[PDB]
Amino acid sequence: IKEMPQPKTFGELKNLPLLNTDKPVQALMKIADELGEIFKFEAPGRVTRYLSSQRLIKEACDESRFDKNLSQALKFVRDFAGDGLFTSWTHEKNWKKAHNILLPSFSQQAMKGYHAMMVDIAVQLVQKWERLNADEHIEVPEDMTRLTLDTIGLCGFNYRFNSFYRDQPHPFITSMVRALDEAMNKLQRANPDDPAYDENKRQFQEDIKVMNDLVDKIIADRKASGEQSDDLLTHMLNGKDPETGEPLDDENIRYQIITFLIAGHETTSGLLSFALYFLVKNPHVLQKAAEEAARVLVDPVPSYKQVKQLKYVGMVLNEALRLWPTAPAFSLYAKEDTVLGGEYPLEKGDELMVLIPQLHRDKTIWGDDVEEFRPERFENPSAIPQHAFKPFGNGQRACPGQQFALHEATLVLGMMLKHFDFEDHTNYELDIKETLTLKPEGFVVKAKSKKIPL
Ligand code: MNH
Ligand SMILES: CCCCCCCCCCCCCCCC(=O)N[C@@H](Cc1ccccc1)C(=O)O
Repeated sequence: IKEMPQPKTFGELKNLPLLNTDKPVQALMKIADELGEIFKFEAPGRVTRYLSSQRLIKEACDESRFDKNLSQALKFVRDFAGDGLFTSWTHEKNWKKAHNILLPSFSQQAMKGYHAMMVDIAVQLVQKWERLNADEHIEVPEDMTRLTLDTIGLCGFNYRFNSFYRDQPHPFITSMVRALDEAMNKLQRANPDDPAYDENKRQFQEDIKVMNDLVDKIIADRKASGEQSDDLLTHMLNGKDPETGEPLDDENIRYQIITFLIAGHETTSGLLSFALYFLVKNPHVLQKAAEEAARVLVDPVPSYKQVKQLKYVGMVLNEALRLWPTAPAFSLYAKEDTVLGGEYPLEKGDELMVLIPQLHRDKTIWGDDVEEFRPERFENPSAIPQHAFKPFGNGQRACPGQQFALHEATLVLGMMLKHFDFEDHTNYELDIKETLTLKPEGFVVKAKSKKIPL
């Protein structure tokens, strides 16, 4: 029975000032690198434990022993995302009800239905880039966010955000990004009700009104047409949970729309951003992915079947998620008193944080080359131990949009590599921006068209 390490303390504030930063996950990664596979983190009237090893995370992922906890982060997001699927407790009635109602939105028949809509946004991306003038660059995260928001708007809610008709971000994006920012900046706050934050509170309320105003328009736009387009919104409004036999109420649908708009695009945006960063910094890997794109995508328009054939683009995406899982943490609580790792006594209700990027750098699982971008690690998926790769969370609270996100990413990266040569013309220094989620900031490239018609 061993005692956990703890990082430096600041008296009465304990460990809290260590999150006094705009890059908390990255600061916690540096702490995990010092203290190893587990550490205690204390704030006034709080303790959590940060897990970094596959040895401890495969236990934490035992659904008989631990359930999804809401971090302070998710508890702050809940102020706008409510009891939607991401910010609900497993024991709230609306969790299982929604989960039951909304999973058929992710059947293979639904995916084949979304494909054509994904191609619609992807073509708008290729055309934007084909239409640039000589020596104009691409703002990569800004453009990936144009695609991913448009794609979830169209696929989920048959709503066009028309992001590629704006040179500024969609107002929804500006309000979402600053909501997630305030959620993150609250974490570090010793004195949250200090009137020096009275502004932040009013800006947070304003940002929630924007997000709800757009929800009103999505719902009005559908109750007008009355479609039943076999999409996410159809099930939200018309699906009965087979357990309770009940449909979702109006208040829960609103939270589900907020939830699917944010979770349905932001992290896929980061994935494509990171995937393109690694490709330009690793030209052998870029060329192998570009060769696959050119050989497989023989038609002006990618087919569902042809996206399924892009194994190497898939491996690029998994490898990008290994190094920078874009939802970089999930929280758990002990269902009962139990012993973690035959070493760490935990009391019932005790919080765990899974530090996904440290997990993904566990040298006892991945070998001593953990920092290198080597998609070939994923050629043979069986060789990856249970619970080593967790970018999509765990068990029944795992990502329901996992196949959607990677189908989108694979389609769009395939089309990107097919149609352009990329140049890291600034020699970009990775700068990872944290809004709870992760994304490269200031990442720009030049794309020389290969002139392949569309
Ligand atoms: C890459 C893209 C991408 C990543 C890295 C991703 C990562 C995650 C992680 C991690 C969790 C678990 C969080 C936790 O607290 O345990 C999760 C839960 C979720 N995510 Mn997905 N997320 C998507 C794409 C992803 N999600 C897409 C696409 C959608 C929707 C179409 C989506 C909607 C969800 C929802 C809803 C949940 C909540 C599931 C539940 O608890 O029932 N998402
Ligand atoms: C529908 C809405 C989708 C939003 C998705 C955003 C969530 C995805 C990742 C969240 C991971 C953030 C990690 C935050 C840093 C952290 O570990 N915070 C922890 C630790 C903490 C301890 C004491 C005081 C404050 C905080 C936390 O929030 O509890």
